Amino acid sequence: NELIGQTVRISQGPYKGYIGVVKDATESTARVELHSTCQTISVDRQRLTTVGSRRPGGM
Amino acid sequence: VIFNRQPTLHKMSMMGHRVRILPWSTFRLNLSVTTPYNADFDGDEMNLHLPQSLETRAEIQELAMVPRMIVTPQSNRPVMGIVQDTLTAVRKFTKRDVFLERGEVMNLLMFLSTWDGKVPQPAILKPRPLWTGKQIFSLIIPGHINCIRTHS
Amino acid sequence: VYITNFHVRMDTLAHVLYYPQKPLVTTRSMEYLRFRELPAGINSIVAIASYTGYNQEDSVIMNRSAVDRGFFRSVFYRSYKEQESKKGFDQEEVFEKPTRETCQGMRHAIYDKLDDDGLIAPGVRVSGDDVIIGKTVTLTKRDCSTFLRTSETGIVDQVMVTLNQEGYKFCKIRVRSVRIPQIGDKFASRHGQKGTCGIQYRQEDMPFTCEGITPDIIINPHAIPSRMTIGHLIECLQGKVSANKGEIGDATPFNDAVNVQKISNLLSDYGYHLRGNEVLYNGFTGRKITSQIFIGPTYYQRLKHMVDDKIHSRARGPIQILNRQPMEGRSRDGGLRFGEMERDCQIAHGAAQFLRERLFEASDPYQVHVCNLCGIMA
Amino acid sequence: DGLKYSLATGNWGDQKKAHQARAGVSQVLNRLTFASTLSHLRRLNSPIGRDGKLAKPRQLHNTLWGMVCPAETPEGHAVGLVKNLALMAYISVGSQPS
Amino acid sequence: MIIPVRCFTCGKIVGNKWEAYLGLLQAEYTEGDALDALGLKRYCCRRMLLAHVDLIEKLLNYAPLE
Amino acid sequence: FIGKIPIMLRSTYCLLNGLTDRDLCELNECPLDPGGYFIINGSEKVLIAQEKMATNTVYVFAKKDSKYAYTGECRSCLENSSRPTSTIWVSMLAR
Amino acid sequence: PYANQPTVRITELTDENVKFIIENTDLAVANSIRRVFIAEVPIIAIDWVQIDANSSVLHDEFIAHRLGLIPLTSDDIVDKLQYSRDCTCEEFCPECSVEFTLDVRCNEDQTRHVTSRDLISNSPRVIPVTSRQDDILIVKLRKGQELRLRAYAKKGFGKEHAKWNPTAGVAFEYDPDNALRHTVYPKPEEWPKSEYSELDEDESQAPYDPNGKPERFYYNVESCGSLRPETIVLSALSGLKKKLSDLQTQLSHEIQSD
Amino acid sequence: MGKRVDFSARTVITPDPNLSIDQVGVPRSIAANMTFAEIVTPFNIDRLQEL
Amino acid sequence: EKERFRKAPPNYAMKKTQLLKEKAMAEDLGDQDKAKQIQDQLNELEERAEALDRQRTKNISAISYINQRNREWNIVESEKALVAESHNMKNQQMDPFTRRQCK
Amino acid sequence: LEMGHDITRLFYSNIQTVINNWLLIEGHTIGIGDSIADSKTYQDIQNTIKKAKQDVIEVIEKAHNNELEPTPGNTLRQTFENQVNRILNDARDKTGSSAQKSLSEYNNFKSMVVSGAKGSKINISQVIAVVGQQNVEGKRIPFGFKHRTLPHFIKDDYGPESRGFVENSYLAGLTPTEFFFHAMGGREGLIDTAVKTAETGY
Amino acid sequence: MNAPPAFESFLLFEGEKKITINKDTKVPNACLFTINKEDHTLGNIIKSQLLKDPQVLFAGYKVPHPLEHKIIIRVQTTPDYSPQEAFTNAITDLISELSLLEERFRVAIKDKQEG
Amino acid sequence: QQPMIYICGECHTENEIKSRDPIRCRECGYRIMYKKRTKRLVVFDAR
RNA sequence: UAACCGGAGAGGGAACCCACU
Ligand SMILES: [Mg+2]
Ligand SMILES: [Zn+2]
Ligand SMILES: [Zn+2]
Ligand SMILES: [Zn+2]
Ligand SMILES: [Zn+2]
Repeated sequence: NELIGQTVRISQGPYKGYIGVVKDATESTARVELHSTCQTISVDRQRLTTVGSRRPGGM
Repeated sequence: VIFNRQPTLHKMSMMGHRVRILPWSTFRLNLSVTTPYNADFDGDEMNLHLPQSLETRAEIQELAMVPRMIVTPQSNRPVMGIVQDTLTAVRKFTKRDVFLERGEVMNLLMFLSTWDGKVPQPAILKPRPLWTGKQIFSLIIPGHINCIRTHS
Repeated sequence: VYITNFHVRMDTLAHVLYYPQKPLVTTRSMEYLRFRELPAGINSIVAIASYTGYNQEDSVIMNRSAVDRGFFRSVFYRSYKEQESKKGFDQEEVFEKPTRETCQGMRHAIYDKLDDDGLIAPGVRVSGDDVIIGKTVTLTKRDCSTFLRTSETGIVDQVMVTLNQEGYKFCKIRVRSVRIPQIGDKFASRHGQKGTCGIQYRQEDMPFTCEGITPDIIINPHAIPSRMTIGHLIECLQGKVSANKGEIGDATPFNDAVNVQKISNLLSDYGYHLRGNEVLYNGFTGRKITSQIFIGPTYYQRLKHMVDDKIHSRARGPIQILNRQPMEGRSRDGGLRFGEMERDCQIAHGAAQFLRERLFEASDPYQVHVCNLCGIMA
Repeated sequence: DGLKYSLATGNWGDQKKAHQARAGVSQVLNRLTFASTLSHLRRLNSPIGRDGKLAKPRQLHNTLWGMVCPAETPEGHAVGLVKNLALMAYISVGSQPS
Repeated sequence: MIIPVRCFTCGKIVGNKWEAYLGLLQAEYTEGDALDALGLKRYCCRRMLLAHVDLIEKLLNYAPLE
Repeated sequence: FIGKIPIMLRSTYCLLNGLTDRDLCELNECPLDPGGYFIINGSEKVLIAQEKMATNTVYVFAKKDSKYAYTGECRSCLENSSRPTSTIWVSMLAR
Repeated sequence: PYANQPTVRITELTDENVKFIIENTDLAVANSIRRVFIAEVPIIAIDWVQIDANSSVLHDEFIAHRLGLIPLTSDDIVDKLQYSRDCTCEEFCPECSVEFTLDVRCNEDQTRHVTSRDLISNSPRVIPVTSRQDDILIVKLRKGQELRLRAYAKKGFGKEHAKWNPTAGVAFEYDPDNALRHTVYPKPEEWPKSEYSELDEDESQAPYDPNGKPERFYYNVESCGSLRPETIVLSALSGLKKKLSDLQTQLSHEIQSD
Repeated sequence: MGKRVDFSARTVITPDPNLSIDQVGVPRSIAANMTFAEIVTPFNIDRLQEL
Repeated sequence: EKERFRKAPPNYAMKKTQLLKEKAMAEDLGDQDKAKQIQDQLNELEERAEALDRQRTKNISAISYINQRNREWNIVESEKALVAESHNMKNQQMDPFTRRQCK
Repeated sequence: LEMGHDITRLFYSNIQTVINNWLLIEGHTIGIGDSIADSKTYQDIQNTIKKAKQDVIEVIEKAHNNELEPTPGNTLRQTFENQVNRILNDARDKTGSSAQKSLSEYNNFKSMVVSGAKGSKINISQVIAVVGQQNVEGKRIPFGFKHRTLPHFIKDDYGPESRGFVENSYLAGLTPTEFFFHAMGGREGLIDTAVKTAETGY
Repeated sequence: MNAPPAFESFLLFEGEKKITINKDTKVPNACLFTINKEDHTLGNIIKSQLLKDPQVLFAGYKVPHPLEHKIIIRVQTTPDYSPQEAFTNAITDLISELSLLEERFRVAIKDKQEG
Repeated sequence: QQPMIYICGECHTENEIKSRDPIRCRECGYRIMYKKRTKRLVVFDAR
């Protein structure tokens, strides 16, 4: 879809301050595989903030 | 669900159970069901089969459910009993010199399911209310049973 | 720690503890085994008490707060090997990111997780069905990548690229996975006392002595009397004397200088009950429990039979090609065998509908046509 | 290739007659813990086949004192057939009788 | 690999006491008096320094570069 | 040139022989490795010791499940000859 | 029915532990205070680690775990912070966390001890215990190895993870002499005297007292360096009081709504 | 006479005295993996709608 | 071309260089090559040992000292305990230990 | 049989829950204090074992003198073996029985044996008093070497400890010869288990 | 993988009520208070305070399952005293006890320091 | 414009290896070489 | 008096050894 496969930060609720990559996203919720724990949680899509990981300059 | 340990030696090795989901990743089962399956908890694994129709769920519920399997046709005796730790605990509990105060009785009664909600008259009213172990255990025995056995 | 150079080893299935410990009571012949330089286990405060009923029938209770502090925490390494090849005139196997614009056979995996080279990168959080090695075979090209085994869930540790005898690009990737000791994990002692972790309590919930010493593991007393592992009790008694003396005790089998009474005489000189018992306070109510509990350091091990490597479930998974029944094995997402002895168990039950369902409807249903007069399998 | 094959598969023979050879003579070293590696490196093996209802070859003979560990044996179907050297047991390497 | 930060059973910090323990044993201390001096009274905490094997010293022998 | 022969680690013909403790770590190896195993296609293989009957020795058994009262077995074997061990049998009939 | 009148008497007060005696209170209250000492006392500890670069022999998760267990001096900041999960900000902010930084590289020939002296903090009052005695070893580095990471310490309590446990060991004890026979000794003379035994060396245990409740609960709360050992007790009493207050408010809301 | 069957799970058993003798405590992933085909009816159309 | 002006002993090629120099000395039947290889190997070994001791000069030297002291203290403790055993030979009466007395 | 299967279902659960919640007050354990035998019973154990050894020695003297009368059915050698086994069985059983009566009411082995939950009085006997005779294939330890059971014994030695009679308890530890004999005895259980598993399923 | 997050022992979900009162029908003047996300820390003190009330016939609590964070307190008072106010008073005076303990500890500390 | 940099083994010198290249170190000769750490965000909620 | 997109499961095997109840 749009944000599937991107790195997100859970910015609200019990899982605040957690980084993970979205496995599957719908119009309402998303499944984030948490980087630290060995688990995939289902968080609401408004609790998320995209962090991304890119490198500038490329020369 | 119908629950098995792969050395399915006799009929009580595939008794049917009601499911309850619990947090951690293991098949938790009541202690007394150990003897039927011959399944200690040193790492044993058991298979869970989920029936896939009403005609099969009803059949399991009415034929293989665990309480319907308490007594075995093999020897007409029960195969599930108060075993292992709780048997030593109940022996120590039913000694003649076990006495409990109100604060411990009211905590133990909280773990009876078929409790009628009435605290029995303590076996000793003075110089202080004290309940004998047998007095509390008589609340656990159901209905009006009459049997005579001899201690070891 | 199975070897000191375990960080160079690209082994399949390696286990190493976070904080392995030297046994507090050792034999004199485990010096030559080099066991105090590569030990496997942790000295734990074992309390042989029937507590709250989960330390039951060979199981053991564990201190959740102790686990939080790294108790028996271990990391699990798994290695995947793959090699490119010249399949033939028309077809060649090469490491490149599978790409739907040019590769067929692509699947539901997130291929963005591995680099252009075609290999997952060290330090990448991988999970079940994530692509580890992006192999493609040209026929335009069929995605023949290698995927992390379903439900493994580790972090790529290191990725090595090299050549084999044939001079083909060849990579062994290994994935680390931290394994906190959960319930269902199998713990053993040095005396034959295997047991699964039945339940884990916090420190506030565990029983405690006159000082804040709680057990790390609580083991069922009914394990001892029938198995007669008195050596377990003697070790649990001498580990206390070794931890108080502040130097390691001796357990050479046929010593003739270490009998129980001398250990007890030593133990009573440090202000303890000479037989090792202690007065524990119930963790829930704070009231003393009327029996004095046997407690002391005992060298407990963590066996490799972790539960998350054995939990298995199925619901209409893949199927064999010859006889269209579920596959076999947890790795293949197979189904459990409803063996013949189970068939007899159901026959004795008279549960013919469940038996029919298990052996026909949940395994391999099919239909054929047949003649009413002469023809067979029309 | 003959060496490299018999040492890789464990079949002690040729590849054309592998089903007629011995098996398990060469096993993958068990690098799980140092005490497993060491015990795998000092392991004996009685070739008596499995499916054997006899007990005499599986019994701990009096004459295994000091040579073979009287406690380390697999508890499966290979009980008593797979053994382990005692700590101070040395196997003679051979010399000329001349 | 390395000395645990906290005693598993107690919670007392023993991560700053491995090197001090090694120093006290560099002196002629008996193995118990070093623990006694380090303020370790409970035997659960004493076992942390008694039984600890420092492997990180062996792992550091495999220098990546130089 | 005849062919390649696999070498057991830490033997007299391995590069890891008589080597000090600094060098075993410099080669990213452990000084505690016992050796005694082969590397075959990158897999550590151990040759499990196989026991047998001692050759060139007389054994008088008594097989009761045959026609013989006794059997003087002798597995004869000269020395690692191209001929495998051959066995005599001086048995005695039951009657 | 109404409140019993508890007392307190501190017998020993150092900067590392407190020994006090509580009289005229029920056993349940004196044990719940002990339970709150361990679990429900908020404290600042590292609970988030972003590793910029790690080349040490310790694994990336090993470093995170070890950083989690380093005690931080929370004495007045801990009562100002907001629980991380209850804060309004995106990511972290000074209201709900303490920033930490550890950028270390070994270039000298000798091995580098990465102690807690290397943990930089954005605030002067919350740091690893180094004020006024070695320091907690995090890593050992050889020549050319490095550890570079950012970290945030959140307000938590020992009920979630043991890192937020402010006590080393709470030595709870009552009725030193076996006056209530709450414990039965098979042989009472084999048992050493308690530290508080008001008993001569002649008799083994106090004569049975039939009508008697437990009072005079002896505590020995030992801090881990994060909170001063009297602040642990003050904050535990405050926290239990607040738990009860909140439950009472919810119960009143339940009552008026039925 | 003996097959491999769908809708089957296997795991390590551990004690739990709090469960009734006729209860088995399955974990959450096994319960979240296997299913039970349930007919819709005006009785349970809303429960299954939410599901 | 890179190896031409770049010294061989820098940095991880030391042990491999030692093995290669030993092989080169062994493969030559001439005495001059053997002597040159021996001198080069001795110099390289001295330099490598100095470098390794400098790296282990701190934090590993200490534990080696205390380990030699530990085992030495243990061999002293054993012999003093043995003299104590010899001295405490007045009466040994404790019951729970036995030994075979057949025939 | 009287109430239904549901009332009995709740009976089982109630017993478990109520008793286990009382077990948090009572507590239960096992330790070294449950194996020690007060040093009065140890004298009886030692005296009984020594008298049994002396009786076995006298039986051996009678056999060597050809004074041992063959009992009905049995032969001379078989009756000698029966005599020695009878004497040593009496020794083990009597020492165990003396151990039973010496246990205090608070002994945790006794609490687990009289409850029937786990263990038997023979386990108490072996842990506290004496382990007993180790048999392989129903006979005393055989002459694996030439006319002796181990190199540490002398040819034609049929005494108690020469043929496998373990005279120590698991608390006092086993002499190395009887440790090896105990291993020999215990291997039979593993072999029989491994063959029984495959023989009964068919 | 099936390990519950540690915050589930004290953080309420959305929809869960902190405390839930249910009248008991098997005997008069009896209620069941069901506290969510609590443990022996808060149930034990409440129970022990309730037993000091002379107008309370029964008081008891349980943790139905150690893997679930919920306690069931059962109260039974005399007909002239509803268990609602019994529970409320047993929490009010318990809070008073703990506040008195706080105050007395705070003063004893300053009396111990330089005193 | 990233050339997929590797780290050698015996050398530990970063090498630029593009596709269709032999895996050897730019110096001294080495057929073993590993990969660099990722640039993705590595965040551990320490517990 | 106007407004750009539509494709879906890649689908694999024998042997031997080791291990678990
Ligand atoms: Mg088992
Ligand atoms: Zn037809
Ligand atoms: Zn401790
Ligand atoms: Zn904030
Ligand atoms: Zn190169």
